[PDB]
Amino acid sequence: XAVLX
Amino acid sequence: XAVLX
Amino acid sequence: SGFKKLVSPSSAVEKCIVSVSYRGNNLNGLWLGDSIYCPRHVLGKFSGDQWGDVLNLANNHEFEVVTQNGVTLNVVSRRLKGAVLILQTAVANAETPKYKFVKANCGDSFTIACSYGGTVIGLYPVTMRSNGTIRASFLAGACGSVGFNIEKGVVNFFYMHHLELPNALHTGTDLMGEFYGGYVDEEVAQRVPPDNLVTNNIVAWLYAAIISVPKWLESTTVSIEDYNRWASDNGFTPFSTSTAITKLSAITGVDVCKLLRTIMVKSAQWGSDPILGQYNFEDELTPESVFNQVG
Amino acid sequence: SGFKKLVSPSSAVEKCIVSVSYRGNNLNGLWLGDSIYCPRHVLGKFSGDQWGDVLNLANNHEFEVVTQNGVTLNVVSRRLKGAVLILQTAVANAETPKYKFVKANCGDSFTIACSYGGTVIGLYPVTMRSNGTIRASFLAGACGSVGFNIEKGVVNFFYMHHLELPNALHTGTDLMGEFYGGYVDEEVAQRVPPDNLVTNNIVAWLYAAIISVPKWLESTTVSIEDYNRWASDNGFTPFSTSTAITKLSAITGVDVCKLLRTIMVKSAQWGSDPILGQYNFEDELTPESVFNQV
Repeated sequence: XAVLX
Repeated sequence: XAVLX
Repeated sequence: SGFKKLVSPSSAVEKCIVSVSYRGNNLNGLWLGDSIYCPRHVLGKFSGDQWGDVLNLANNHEFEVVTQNGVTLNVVSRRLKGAVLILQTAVANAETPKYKFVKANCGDSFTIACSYGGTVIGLYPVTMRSNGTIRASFLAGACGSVGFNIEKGVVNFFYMHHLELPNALHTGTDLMGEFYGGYVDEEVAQRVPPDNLVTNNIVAWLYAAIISVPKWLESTTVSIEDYNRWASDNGFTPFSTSTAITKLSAITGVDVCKLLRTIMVKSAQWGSDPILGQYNFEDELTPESVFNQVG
Repeated sequence: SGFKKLVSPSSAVEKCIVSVSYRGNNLNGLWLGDSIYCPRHVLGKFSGDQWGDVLNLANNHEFEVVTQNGVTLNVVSRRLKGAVLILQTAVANAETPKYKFVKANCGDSFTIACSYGGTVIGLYPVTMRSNGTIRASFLAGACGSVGFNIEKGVVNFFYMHHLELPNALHTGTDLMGEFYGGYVDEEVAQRVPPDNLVTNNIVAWLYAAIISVPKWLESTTVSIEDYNRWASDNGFTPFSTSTAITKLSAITGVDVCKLLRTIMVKSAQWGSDPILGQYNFEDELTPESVFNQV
């Protein structure tokens, strides 16, 4: 779910 | 009324 | 992704802010080229045709202007431009950035370089209200603080702080010396027109709310002509098209007329459905700013 | 007077922001002395112990560091500190300001220098939430953006941006490489504890509401002990003593315990009368900022 910039 | 800074 | 009321970086502007002193009178100034801009009331509390008569009787040597290097600048001439005093300096600001003097229209937002003693202590965004005022934060000695933004490598100066009006309202002039909202630099009762919620920014905020997600969105539309008729009697500024709003409309596929209708309803009775956590319109976030924050 | 959420001027910080690229991955770095700090994920999307091994196999010349002046800074060494990569350069930043790496506590507010390609494009305030996240505004390319403030001539660095969690939440590490909220720099699902409204900031805001002028001000007091007992069960941080709050209480002559009562009452039901134009608590205006604007 998390997105790394 | 109004005030000068 | 995620929306915030941005402020422009301050490095370029900080290099132009100086301190101006006249007979124990202290405030801030803006140094561009060999010109120093500052409120004319640094001379004292006057009215009407008294300024100028006072300026002609003043001497250039009595103007103490210091930079942030501690360098004292020598004044070689003076003139009044509206309610703004312009002091020419012997030496020119070698760090003058590409700039432009712009008059802010209702709804336009920019950055306030809150300054004291020629030093920027903090920054915050403000929006030019319909009644020619801004909801800012200024204490004694903050006069001369400037409002600006940075667009395409150019620093736009829209404002110079002059005075506080009842109910924490602030106003001043553009860098051309003209007072926003037709106020005057005098401590006297001055009528302040009603503040209208900025429809264009509300629309931007609604699109941001949509882009981030609505059950609060209206399906029926209202026409621009009609909305503006309604807006005239309910405390809102008229809606006017903008390339940013157009882009936002294109991005979401949501007709701007539905947002306008939504504003009409929510305005009468908000209800228990919050929009981005609120139960009141946010009107200080612009179409330009929301668009910038999508891509 | 007016109350606003101020941002720190950015002159000092702008001179330290640099562009960092590795194998096509480009983001922002922090240049202080002869060190450059940036997110370790500039190395790629790894996990667990892979990071150290990947860095061991990397070459210093693979790291492209460029200043805003267009100068390339050769890297002479590299190492990991938590989830932050520290690259040493042969050339030092001659414009390094007095600074300090500080960990932000819940409710602490600071300034984000939103950066892209090594350049600061804008600034805005944020508050460290109870769950270790901040509600910011970042797009692809903003990783490495720093959070800071300036106190007594020192630049305090609190944050470096690393990732976006669901519901527009952002998180990263302090400049020591330690993640806030215990999150990790991996694109996997991660649990985010509930966000607790910050009592001390709400109090600061209510004091601001008092100063700017109330019908909404409760007349009874609730003990700090009871409020805290209550807060722990209603999604609010505990009230904790602070000098700024004591001064605000002194300025207005209103006991904080009455503001605490006001919070409990309006938390259950706000009804209406708005406070400073809204029907929801403002949580990111600190006691210090409010006092500073009085």
